[PDB]
Amino acid sequence: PLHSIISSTESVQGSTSKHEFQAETKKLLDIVARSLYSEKEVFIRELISNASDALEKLRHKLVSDGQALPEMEIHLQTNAEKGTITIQDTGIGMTQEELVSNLGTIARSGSKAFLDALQNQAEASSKIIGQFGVGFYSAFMVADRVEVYSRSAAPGSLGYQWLSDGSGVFEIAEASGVRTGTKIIIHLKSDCKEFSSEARVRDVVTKYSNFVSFPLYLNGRRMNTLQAIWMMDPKDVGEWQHEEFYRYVAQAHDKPRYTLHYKTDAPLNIRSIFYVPDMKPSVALYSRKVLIQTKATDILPKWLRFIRGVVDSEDIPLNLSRELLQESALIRKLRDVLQQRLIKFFIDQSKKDAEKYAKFFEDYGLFMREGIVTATEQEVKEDIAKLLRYESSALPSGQLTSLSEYASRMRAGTRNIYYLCAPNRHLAEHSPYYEAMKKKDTEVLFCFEQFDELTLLHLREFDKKKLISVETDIECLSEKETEELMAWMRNVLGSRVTNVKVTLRLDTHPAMVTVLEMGAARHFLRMQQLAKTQEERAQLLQPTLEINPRHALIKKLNQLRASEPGLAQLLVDQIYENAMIAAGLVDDPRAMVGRLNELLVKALERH
Amino acid sequence: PLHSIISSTESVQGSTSKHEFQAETKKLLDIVARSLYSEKEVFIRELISNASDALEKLRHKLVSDGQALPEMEIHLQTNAEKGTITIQDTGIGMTQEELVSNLGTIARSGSKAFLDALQNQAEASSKIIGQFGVGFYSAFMVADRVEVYSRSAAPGSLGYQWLSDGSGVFEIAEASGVRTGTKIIIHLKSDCKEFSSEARVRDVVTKYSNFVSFPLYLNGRRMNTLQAIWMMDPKDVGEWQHEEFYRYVAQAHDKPRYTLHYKTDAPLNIRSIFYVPDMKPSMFDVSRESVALYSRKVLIQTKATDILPKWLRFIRGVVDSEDIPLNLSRELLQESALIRKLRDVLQQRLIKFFIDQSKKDAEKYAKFFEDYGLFMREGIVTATEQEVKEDIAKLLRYESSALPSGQLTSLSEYASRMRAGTRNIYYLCAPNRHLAEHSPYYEAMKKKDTEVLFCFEQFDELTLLHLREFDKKKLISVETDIVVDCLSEKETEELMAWMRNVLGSRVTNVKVTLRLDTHPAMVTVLEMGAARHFLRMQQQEERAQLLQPTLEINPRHALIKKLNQLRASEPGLAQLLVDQIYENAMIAAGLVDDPRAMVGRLNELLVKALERH
Ligand SMILES: Nc1ncnc2c1ncn2[C@@H]1O[C@H](COP(=O)(O)OP(=O)(O)O)[C@@H](O)[C@H]1O
Ligand SMILES: Nc1ncnc2c1ncn2[C@@H]1O[C@H](COP(=O)(O)OP(=O)(O)O)[C@@H](O)[C@H]1O
Ligand code: BEF
Ligand code: BEF
Ligand SMILES: [K+]
Ligand SMILES: [K+]
Ligand SMILES: [Mg+2]
Ligand SMILES: [Mg+2]
Repeated sequence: PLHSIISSTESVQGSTSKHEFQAETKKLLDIVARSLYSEKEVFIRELISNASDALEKLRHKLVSDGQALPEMEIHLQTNAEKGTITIQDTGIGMTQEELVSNLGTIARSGSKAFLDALQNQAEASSKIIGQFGVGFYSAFMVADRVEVYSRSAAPGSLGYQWLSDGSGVFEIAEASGVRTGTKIIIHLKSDCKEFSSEARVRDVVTKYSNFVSFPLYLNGRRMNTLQAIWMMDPKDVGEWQHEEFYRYVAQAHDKPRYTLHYKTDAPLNIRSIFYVPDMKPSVALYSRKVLIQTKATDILPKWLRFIRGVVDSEDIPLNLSRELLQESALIRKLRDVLQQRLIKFFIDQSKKDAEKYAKFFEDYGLFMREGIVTATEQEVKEDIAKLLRYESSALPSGQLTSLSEYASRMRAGTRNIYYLCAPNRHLAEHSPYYEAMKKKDTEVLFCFEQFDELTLLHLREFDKKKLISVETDIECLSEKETEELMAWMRNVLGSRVTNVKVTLRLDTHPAMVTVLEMGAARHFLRMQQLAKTQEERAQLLQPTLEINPRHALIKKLNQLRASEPGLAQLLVDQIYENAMIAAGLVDDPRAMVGRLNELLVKALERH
Repeated sequence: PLHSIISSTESVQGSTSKHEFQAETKKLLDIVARSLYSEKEVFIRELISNASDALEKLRHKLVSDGQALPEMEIHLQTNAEKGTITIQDTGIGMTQEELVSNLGTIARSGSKAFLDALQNQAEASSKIIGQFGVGFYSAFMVADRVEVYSRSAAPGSLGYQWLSDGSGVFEIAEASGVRTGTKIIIHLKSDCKEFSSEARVRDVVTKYSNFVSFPLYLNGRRMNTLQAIWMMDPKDVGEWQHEEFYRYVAQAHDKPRYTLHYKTDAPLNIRSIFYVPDMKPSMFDVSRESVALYSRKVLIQTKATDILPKWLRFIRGVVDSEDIPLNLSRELLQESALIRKLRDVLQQRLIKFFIDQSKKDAEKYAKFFEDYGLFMREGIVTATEQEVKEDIAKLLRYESSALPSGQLTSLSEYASRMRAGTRNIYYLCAPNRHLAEHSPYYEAMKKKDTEVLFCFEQFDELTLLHLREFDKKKLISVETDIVVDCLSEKETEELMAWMRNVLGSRVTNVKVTLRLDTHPAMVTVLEMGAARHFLRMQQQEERAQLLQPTLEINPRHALIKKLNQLRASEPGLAQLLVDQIYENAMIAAGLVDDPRAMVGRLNELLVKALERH
């Protein structure tokens, strides 16, 4: 049962001390270089972020002083022979005291102090990336020594020399000839020589620092060519740049069928763009124009992973390793806002273009169905349910109707939605269960796509209306001649056809097959891959065949019954298969090829 | 315009000055309590791990001298009305000096010192979890006031008081009435009061701390119920015990049909167990987008990023590994160099395990392949390395025409009895073996005498194309082999060219075939495997311009012989049967996609075919 020793017998009887928490660097450097960042090559990304922050600070200072704006760029150099990578910027610069304060202290960031000493939050607060003060020390996991050439931009400041080796001790000195800005020299480790190649650095910049506000040069060439098209006015940016941007973030070659540029910032300063791929069967998270994660399976729901684009926000909380704070107290609100906006955007797409949405729905229908089944809160399913499209029995085939518009013509007296899950419309329009509903003027929705039954059962409600399935409710031949025509038909097709009746709704089809077990009809369709032997499928399904006396084939069978008994049996077996093919019960007519070939040879014997 | 500002004009001018790296206490605490752990619920997990480490230290200390071992017990106490949670253990305990050295100094812990003091790294090195020294500070995320009582288990130690509000300043005093072990009092924040409920603590602990090496009690109630059966000898754990552990990780009420208890040490300290569910996987579940990572019996909750191969997502289990590196947030280092070796090693072991099961119980493996065979097909298609493709190919099972029905053969044994004179493997796709025997492709293939594989499941044909090679033998389908490799000439030639006149909009070239015996016609495609896949998933004039169907007829067949008199007796009916013959050959290829109009033309043809009877 319960056995606990919890008690409050402890008492305070000593003298209290007052001393600060101790904080050394021997273990902090080891943690940063061994157990801080999940992946190795993020160190030059952090260096580029620091350079961009310095350039932004210098630009703010220059525009505050109201003077000219000189050149400001980030230059990347990599010597393959020397095995070193050089990054140099022309930012504000750092003095002796500034170097000691920032570089020599763990987590002490001058960017945060600059932000606190800004007091406007509109000029350059959003462009400052550095917030933790540990970005620079990421270079110690790949370098045995780091050389920094930093000089402040003040009119009279002198350069300084900074040395370190990652062992918790740094030897700062004085340097001459250092130009304005900061120059960092990194000597790669023996095991980390892979960063000495230009291609790797180019890949890193394209992955992470491809949207830096300032020009970036690697060995003297500029390759950004992407000025953060999501940060400007959606009206200003054209549709031509959307295709090029989509092909980059999604790593695809097709075009986006839809373009949603969301910029309204209710919960957070969200600047996101969403694309829908054309290729029918993933969003890259950004923060202050710096990539966070390529996959980002948290900001968006799983069922919305089919879209592509980026989500950039300048106020989301980031982890120490510059990764998203998963499932934070505020991130969950972002997912609901993004899901609601995308759902609303999709609804507006259907109204403005029904045909385009129908093509879109038939391409990503499984994604919408996946969300409803996997959704937890009921009202969330209602918004996704509005995206579903179904064809009703009261409207001609080929046009899809939404669930919301289905209730528009629904009677006030009726309170439950009727849906039928069938492989195709031919079986649904002829099933006796639908005929029971067809007696009244009510309409029933038809579900054809796979997993529709699971989605409808999981949804269980729409617009305060209970979801209930129909299955859970429960010129012409003479009459005398047609009577014995079926009697012989049930002999040859006793195992397959349960019974044959009279049909007056066949314009040009000699027969149709109809089923009373649409639930088991999908079982018949699902057995087209495993164990579809002819001698077995008849018993598991047991369908009924309907024929019309107004067709030539049915009329012709009267004389062939007695004149050519051998041909009569084969022809009836052929016409029964044709009904299944027309009704869609068989995925492919491969089995009927064997008997059809042997039928035509004797059908033209006199010819 | 290549311009750069990189140069070497910089040079040293002055002399170096002695300096040492420093750290900001307030910023470090703020970062730890605000931007270190994604989940605010992991502070109790970190404190439980610390308590377990302390208990392990006490156990090692009291077995080193070989005296009586005291009881091991850990308490998780929560007060809803007070909004506080109490964590008490019976660990080694900390004196004032130990408290100021460990608690008062950021990132340094006695666990690393204890590990270095082992001098053996064989007794308690596998049970120590704390390695970063910042686990305790995770409590400040939800606590604005931390009260700690601790005292060492030394013979004559005294209790102490430890208070900290997370502001970087902590006060230490001497406390009376404290017993052996460390007791921690956490005062929850106003906005972080959700952790004051029993259910929250219970579900977080069951998420993170199921397999603690020592008993854990929530308000005096034991809540472990598991003993981490993946640690001891695999023969020690029984078959029934596997099911009990299966019901937790798999979150299902069924039983595992397979069990792979993997314990290797040469490439990595791996103690992993994998279960194969006995139930058929759900189609909806398969279309949606596995194993649980464990380190020192502590969950890493890194199920994402596919640590396990995607085609192996159908198995459930845990992968315990103590030598893997973790970041500060106690999470897996994503895209690490060492973690990629874990995926390759596990994949090879799982592939070998499935091969052994097939050789052990062939009948049982046949049912397993009929259920989870789609995963193997997907993996070969999605594989980026060629060598990986053949390894998964051993798990594929097919039946050939040589042996009777009911027995399945692997790709490896197929080449054993295959003739060594050709570097080709022949496979045929058909819904049934019976249909495969009577397929036109097999009939034309009967000229040669080689065994041919039969593919029945979906996407099986695409798997062979992606594999493209097995044991240095090419994979060529029957239809591919045909294209690459009585009626007189005068009567056949005029009919052969006449068909192209009416079938020009559908077919391109028609040739004579001497291999077909009981099939009027057949169609060959240069790349039929891609053609079938193109018209199946992604999907007449719009397709005939790219498909290029190379139809070919058999002069020996009666239908082709009958076309000679039919073309002359009534021109108006000959083209209808030719279209039907072309349609029949199209169906046998599997390239038919819209058979809605096929029945309409077929039924209409029979109207005037024999109406004079
Ligand atoms: N290239 C540079 N030019 C000027 N200052 C820099 C440069 N790189 C880093 N710094 C300074 O070093 C400090 C610490 O940066 P770092 O440790 O990389 O993390 P963070 O950028 O988050 O502060 C920052 O406050 C920044 O001002
Ligand atoms: N419940 C506890 N009992 C005894 N010692 C503890 C307890 N919790 C923490 N400690 C001590 O505090 C030190 C630092 O712990 P922590 O900051 O959690 O980092 P780590 O998890 O790496 O030990 C450890 O050396 C450990 O001895
Ligand atoms: F660049 Be630091 F990690 F904020
Ligand atoms: F548990 Be500590 F972060 F090593
Ligand atoms: K710093
Ligand atoms: K500590
Ligand atoms: Mg930074
Ligand atoms: Mg800890």
